[PDB]
Amino acid sequence: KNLVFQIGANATQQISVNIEDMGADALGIKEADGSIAALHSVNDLDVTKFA
Amino acid sequence: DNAADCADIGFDAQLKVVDEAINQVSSQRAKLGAVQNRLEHTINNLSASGE
Repeated sequence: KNLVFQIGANATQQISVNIEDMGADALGIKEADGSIAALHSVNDLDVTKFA
Repeated sequence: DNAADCADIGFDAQLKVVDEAINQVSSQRAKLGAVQNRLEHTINNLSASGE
């Protein structure tokens, strides 16, 4: 779903846009790796694991 | 569904249709006006020769 824009009054004169963040987005291994690299942002391992 | 690439649903076919359509308008209008030129100068020869 490329969030293109249209610019030229003629054809093909477009732009490409990239928007990817989410609260489940953190350290970019590839994706939400596991409990880490996305979900310390979400789940926050500092409960008692961090003790 | 698409805006660039499928060549039928991608802005470029479409805007091209509008473009050449308007150019058909242009061409025919030029023909009509050419006829009007011929009819003006024609009435001039008719009117003065006839005179």
